[PDB]
Amino acid sequence: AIAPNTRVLVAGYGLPAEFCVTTLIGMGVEIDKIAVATHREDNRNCGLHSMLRLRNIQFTTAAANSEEFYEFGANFAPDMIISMHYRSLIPGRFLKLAKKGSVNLHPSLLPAYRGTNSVAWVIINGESETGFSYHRMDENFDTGAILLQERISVEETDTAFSLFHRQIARAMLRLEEVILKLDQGDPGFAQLGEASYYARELPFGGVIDPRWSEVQIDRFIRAMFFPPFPPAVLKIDGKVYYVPS
Amino acid sequence: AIAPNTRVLVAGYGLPAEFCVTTLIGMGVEIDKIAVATHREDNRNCGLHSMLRLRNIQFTTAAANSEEFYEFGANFAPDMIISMHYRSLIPGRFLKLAKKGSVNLHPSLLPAYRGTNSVAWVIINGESETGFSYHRMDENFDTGAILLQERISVEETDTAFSLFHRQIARAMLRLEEVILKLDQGDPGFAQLGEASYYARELPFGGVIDPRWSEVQIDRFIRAMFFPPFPPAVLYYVPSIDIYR
Ligand SMILES: Nc1nc2c(ncn2[C@@H]2O[C@H](CO)[C@@H](O)[C@H]2O)c(=O)[nH]1
Ligand SMILES: C[C@@H]1CNc2nc(N)[nH]c(=O)c2N1
Ligand SMILES: C[C@@H]1CNc2nc(N)[nH]c(=O)c2N1
Ligand SMILES: [Cl-]
Repeated sequence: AIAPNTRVLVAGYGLPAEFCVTTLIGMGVEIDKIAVATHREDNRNCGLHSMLRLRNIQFTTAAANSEEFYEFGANFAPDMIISMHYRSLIPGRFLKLAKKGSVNLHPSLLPAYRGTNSVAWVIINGESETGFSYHRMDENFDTGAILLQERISVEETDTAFSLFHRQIARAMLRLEEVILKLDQGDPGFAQLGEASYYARELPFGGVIDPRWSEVQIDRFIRAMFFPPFPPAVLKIDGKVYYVPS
Repeated sequence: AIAPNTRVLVAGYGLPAEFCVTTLIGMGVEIDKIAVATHREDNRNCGLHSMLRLRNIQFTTAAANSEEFYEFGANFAPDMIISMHYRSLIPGRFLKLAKKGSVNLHPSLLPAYRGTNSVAWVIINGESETGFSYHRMDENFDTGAILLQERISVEETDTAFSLFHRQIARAMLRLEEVILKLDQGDPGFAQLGEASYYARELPFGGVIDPRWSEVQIDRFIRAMFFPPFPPAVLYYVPSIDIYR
């Protein structure tokens, strides 16, 4: 069991954050010992936002770099911070508020696929294996010590869509164990191997390079499939076509 | 892996439904092979509705006993139906649409704690263990064949609140397995054991009887604890700590 009176601050967004809050409640963390930092109510965040209002869990939507956010953290005085698809870089001083530190879920086997769009890139690059990494947060993205990783096979029929959702689902299986590792002061291990990096931008601006091989085009089309967003674009005779995927 | 082109209708509500759709998408079920029947958008169902809108997943909020609900299922032609906290009785003729049948998640070890508010009665009644049952649905609530059960210990500090949430979390962790049972035509097993049934309201209109033992009082307090609902009353008593 988690230490009694453990104070947990969840920074997050959407279903993973809703699930994390559910998990914490299920672990017996009291409502007054849960706080959430999230973003302004969205499509993807209606679930979380309504849950927080309904249960009277304190929350902020202040920007991560704002004073209000820092005060929210400070007044709460978390023991631990759990980032569950929180979009923004969390300032180091906010992290320092939690003397048991923090954990964040990243959908790659770090230090591979640092950056964003990790699911799309894994597919673009023809990986047959990827995974997720619950890792302590340091002041930069994607760099902190690994608390838990798990491998996820990439199938030749996976899309960014299917892999993204499997990533979430599979990662949720491990969440309770991760919270316990935090609870118990598991230092985790410094990330190992060579880091790869991918830019915030949509891969190749969503545009198929005609010089790619068919295998690379197939991968890219899959990597680009993510309803409701536009699919991969093919330009022909100066004109845009969305692929059927 | 789930059979290609399997068509899945999720009848559900709130996070368990959202998690189910997420699980399906991860399993490679395409959006046009998912349909959702749910209830209106509300404070416990907006996450699901937002997902359905964002991903353009076809859905209905028609009442379970309505022609519109039936026509939604018939049009979609599910292979399987997954009920994830769907409140209402799904009519037999709707279940009949899915050749691979259905499963529903019920937060007890069926046939114990049929009915509603199972988590609160589990605590009131002093159970030391409970669990969840993924069971095929027949025409009645809570009576169909068991596909999967998992036991959950009920701790001395558990409240209706914590147990309700742990039920969901733990049950979600078995969902993928259950969907694959459905896919594979696992017949499950006929329910066996001591049936019980509890409905709706906890007794005593939330009122602590000082004749009860401290063990009874503590259980009642914990069973009544479920933000944002009022707690047990003696004046409002949200913990035994406060009670003493
Ligand atoms: N995880 C991760 N996210 C990033 C990185 N760079 C940018 N982002 C995300 O995309 C936004 C940049 O506009 C940030 O707020 C992050 O949400 C990175 O290196 N790692
Ligand atoms: C994805 C998350 C969100 N924000 C983070 N903030 C810091 N500081 N460090 C991080 O690693 C992360 N990753
Ligand atoms: C809880 C769920 C919701 N609806 C059901 N409908 C039928 N027919 N059979 C059922 O068992 C159930 N249980
Ligand atoms: Cl039970």
